[PDB]
Amino acid sequence: QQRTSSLYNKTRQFGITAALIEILSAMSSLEGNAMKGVRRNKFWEG
Amino acid sequence: VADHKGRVGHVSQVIGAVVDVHFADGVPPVLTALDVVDKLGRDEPLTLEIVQHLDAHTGRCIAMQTTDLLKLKAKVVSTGGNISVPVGRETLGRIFNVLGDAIDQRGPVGEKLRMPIHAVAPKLADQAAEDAVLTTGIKVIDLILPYCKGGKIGLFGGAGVGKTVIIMELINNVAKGHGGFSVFAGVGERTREGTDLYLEMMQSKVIDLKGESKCVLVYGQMNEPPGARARVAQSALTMAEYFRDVEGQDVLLFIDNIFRFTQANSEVSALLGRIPAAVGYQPTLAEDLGQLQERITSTTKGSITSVQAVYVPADDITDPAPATTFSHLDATTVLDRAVAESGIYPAVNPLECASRIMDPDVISVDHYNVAQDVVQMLTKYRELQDIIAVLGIDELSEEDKLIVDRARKLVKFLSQPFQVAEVFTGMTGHYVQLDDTIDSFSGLLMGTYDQVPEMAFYMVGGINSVLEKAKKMAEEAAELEKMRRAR
Amino acid sequence: FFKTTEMIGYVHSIDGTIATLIPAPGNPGVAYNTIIQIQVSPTTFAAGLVFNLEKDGRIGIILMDNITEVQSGQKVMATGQLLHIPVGAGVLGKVVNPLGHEVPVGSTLGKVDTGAPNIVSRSPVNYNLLTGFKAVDTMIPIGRGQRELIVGDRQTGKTSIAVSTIINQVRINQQILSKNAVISIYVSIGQRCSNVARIHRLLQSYGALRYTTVMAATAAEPAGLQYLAPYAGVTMGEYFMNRGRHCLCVYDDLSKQAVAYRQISLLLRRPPGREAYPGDVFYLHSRLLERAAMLSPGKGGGSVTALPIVETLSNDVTAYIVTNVISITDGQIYLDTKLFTGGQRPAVNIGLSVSRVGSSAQNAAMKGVAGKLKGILAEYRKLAADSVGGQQVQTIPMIRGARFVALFNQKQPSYFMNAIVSLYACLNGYLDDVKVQYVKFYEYLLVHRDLGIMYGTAKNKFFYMYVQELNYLIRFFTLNSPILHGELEEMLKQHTHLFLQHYQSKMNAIKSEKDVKALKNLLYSCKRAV
Ligand SMILES: Nc1ncnc2c1ncn2[C@@H]1O[C@H](COP(=O)(O)OP(=O)(O)OP(=O)(O)O)[C@@H](O)[C@H]1O
Ligand SMILES: Nc1ncnc2c1ncn2[C@@H]1O[C@H](COP(=O)(O)OP(=O)(O)O)[C@@H](O)[C@H]1O
Ligand SMILES: [Mg+2]
Ligand SMILES: [Mg+2]
Repeated sequence: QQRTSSLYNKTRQFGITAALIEILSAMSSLEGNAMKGVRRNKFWEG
Repeated sequence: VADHKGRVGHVSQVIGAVVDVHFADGVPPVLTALDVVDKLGRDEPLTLEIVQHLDAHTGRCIAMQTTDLLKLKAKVVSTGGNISVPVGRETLGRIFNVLGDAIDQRGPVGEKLRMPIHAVAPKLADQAAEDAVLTTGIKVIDLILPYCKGGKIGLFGGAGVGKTVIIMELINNVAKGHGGFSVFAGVGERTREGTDLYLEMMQSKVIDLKGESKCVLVYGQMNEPPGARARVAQSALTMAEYFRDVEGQDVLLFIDNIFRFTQANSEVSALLGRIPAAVGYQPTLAEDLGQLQERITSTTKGSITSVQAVYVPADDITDPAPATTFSHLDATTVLDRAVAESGIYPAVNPLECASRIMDPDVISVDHYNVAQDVVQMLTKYRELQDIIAVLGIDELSEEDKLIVDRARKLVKFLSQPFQVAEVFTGMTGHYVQLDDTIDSFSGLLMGTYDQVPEMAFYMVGGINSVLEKAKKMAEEAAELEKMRRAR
Repeated sequence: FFKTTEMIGYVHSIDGTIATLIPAPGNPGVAYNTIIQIQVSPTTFAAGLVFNLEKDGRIGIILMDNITEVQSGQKVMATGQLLHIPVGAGVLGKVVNPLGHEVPVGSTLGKVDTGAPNIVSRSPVNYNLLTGFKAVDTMIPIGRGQRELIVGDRQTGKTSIAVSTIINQVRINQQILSKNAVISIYVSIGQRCSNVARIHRLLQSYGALRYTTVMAATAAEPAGLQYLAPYAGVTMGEYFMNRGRHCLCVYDDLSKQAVAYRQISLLLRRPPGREAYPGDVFYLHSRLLERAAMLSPGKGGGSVTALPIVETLSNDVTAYIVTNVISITDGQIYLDTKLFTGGQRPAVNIGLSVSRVGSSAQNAAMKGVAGKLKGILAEYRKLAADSVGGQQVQTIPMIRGARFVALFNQKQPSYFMNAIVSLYACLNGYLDDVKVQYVKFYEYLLVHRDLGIMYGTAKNKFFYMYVQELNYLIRFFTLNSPILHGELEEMLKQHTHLFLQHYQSKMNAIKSEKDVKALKNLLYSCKRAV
């Protein structure tokens, strides 16, 4: 029981971490593809 | 910008199955169908559906066919509205696709009206209360989780547990004699299964080519791109809604598999610039499924008896997609792989199924009492199995041995040979009447058949079949004894 | 219909139920978390909620209605005011939208986002709120102003308990003054329209719509509409709290609101957290549940009792949302699937259930009975835990624990007098000679019949179970009082004697093929009759 409980705790922590890392990796990939276009502002007026 | 019919646009981006179109006069409304008029040397026409507006001029769309040979700046012309699908009795006996084009090579179809595949679900005031038991001819379903006419049913299960076979049995038992019409929607499943279903329906005269048919088939399968698998269900549901409202008929709606709709949406979500949710489904998993489910309902005009097969990835019933579908059903049938591996078919787990009409007010008092007693006995047997594993059957009390014997007979008596699985089993199927099931289980619970051999309840029909099998077992055992006696 | 002030921008992008705007000429500003109207047509508007105010001037909007009519390039008007919904005694008995619109079925205004009462504005939870179930009212007391969590698995009775609690107040509100009447508010989140209709019919059957209002944000509605349902519900309930009255708010269920909020956040590009939920999910649920309080006597003495419902997958209470809700509410009512399938209904798992308020939320009589019932049940559980695979010993603690477990089985909520009298009878050993199978029949005869009057043996002057107005006398004077103790014991003794003499004697002599079935049917009917 002690060994299985330790494995259960370890597995849940790893699963949470892996899921969060996967989501953040997807978010970073989405952010990277985004490109900043030309700014249409009165640059001289400054 | 009211009438956008014929509005011209140009393809601005192509990444996988998602295409961006730029309109100089303004992007048409979302969910609008577009046709790629440019001649790109393609063997099939290309049609896009607007799903999002990036700005006042650009719109992100999803293609219904493969985007091969698609160039940038390709001319695109709006169709003036959403995707339309033919409706009416002229569609009976035919096979359609997501776009509503006949694919059975059986000549043109005479369509008098077409309806968009996207529609608003019925409101609260358009809800009808229909509490009537639906006899499927299956002992487990009729007893533990009876189905209700005009309600929603779900067949949750993994891969290879028997979801398709149960659907075929339900068709054979309910659709051949159904007063109204039927609509089968194949979503992201094997094409050979569709061919088998079509052949079976033609043999069973449900689809009478020379006469009058009473069912419609709409197929979007695995080979199709994700765009078609996310709208074939909408097309089939639109046909069912027309039959419900305009014809005022009672229609059956078989969907297999409803999980593929969610899977297709998740596949396309990544390219639409949406951050994945937990597990990796699209963030709009709940609302997308809810909008479709609310359309599958019985209103004051007609009734739809919907049977949906739900796929549970890797038998993980806690997965978000299976978990989100439970609240959208009136009767859930949960299949278990462990039951199937033990030779029990259908592999229904009665301790995980539920029915809304499992109330004394809707069903008879005897039916409710028998079902509750069966469930309680099965739960007690499951509890006692652990003690048996540790101590042993010999260590249990006589009060517990009787429960164990009765529970084993109940477990084997829930199995039934289907008329559609004769090749799998090699024996003729049975159709058990509702009253026969109740009487047989009531007798078994109180010990009227304590002396019957346990195996006499395995893969049989009513109680008469049990007695006949017991007699056959006794005869063969006597023959074996005689053979031993001579030796 | 929200009154608009001026145009703020134009619709730029649409992503399902999430839209973004761009500034109008002059870059006019819009107040954060305010209502905006999108001119989807010359005469129609689509409601929206401001959620983001980007630096460049773009505005993140959450569409609330008429989403199919929203297109890029449309004109957006701003109201400059928070969301206010109609509230008052004129909304009871109606199905209402989270935006305040009435939903057709077949007095003042209130902000949906308001701060909870401060520390000095609260009082200890002392007034009880009877759910009508012996198990809950005894082992998991609920007091007005408390936040009790109904956590369980699918198809375990989560909604049934809340609906019964709402219905249980109908018989009480009719008798006592409207000052102490409990006004219910059932919030349906992400459910089906059919379920809402069935619940409406069920409430109307018992005449609970007169004291109850239903707020439904069903499936096929935008996630934004489902995200505001609990807040609008509490706002409707907070109207009675700030006027010295008591309200009961039910959320069915917070599990779906979290999903809707996660969808809204992800579609608006906000940092996801554990299980993809944003970092504001705990704050959302806390500021929702913290608005349920028990005001001090200096502020009228009103209260709001919260009964959030949460669904666990495979009895996993380690989920992100489940843990957050458990850490906020004052106790929980855990429902076990095995108990539900085993026959125990309501399937309250007393072992995992807890009420942090304690006996303070119990009546004098109920507290007195529970003080000993809890110990008896604990001893019975301990003894049973050591006799799983062996013949049990029929000692007094077990002989009464079995009856107590048998009495907790019930379908409909029980009137206080009936439940307390039955618990007292079982506590003093009047059911020791009654078989566990006949406990329900014994209770039914005690409540709906009178053996003493039937056989012309009753000698009590006033204490009869058909006098339903003794409930308040029992509440004021505990059962262990000289005013009622003598006649209560006399009635219980006489009823037990007559039952054992007449009914159980015939039951033990049943030998036939039809009488056995008749007795079984009678016992099953009595199981769900009281
Ligand atoms: N105390 C009870 N006694 C008998 N039957 C009950 C009791 N409570 C609930 N039931 C029945 O159990 C079934 C499930 O109840 P309910 O609808 O409350 O479940 P739930 O927790 O809301 O599940 P869901 O996820 O479907 O909403 C229904 O058939 C209901 O009538
Ligand atoms: N009633 C049944 N009797 C015997 N075998 C069955 C039955 N139902 C399913 N099976 C088994 O499962 C196979 C069919 O699986 P199927 O119904 O397609 O499941 P799913 O669609 O859930 O993967 C059969 O070839 C057989 O091995
Ligand atoms: Mg299949
Ligand atoms: Mg519920």
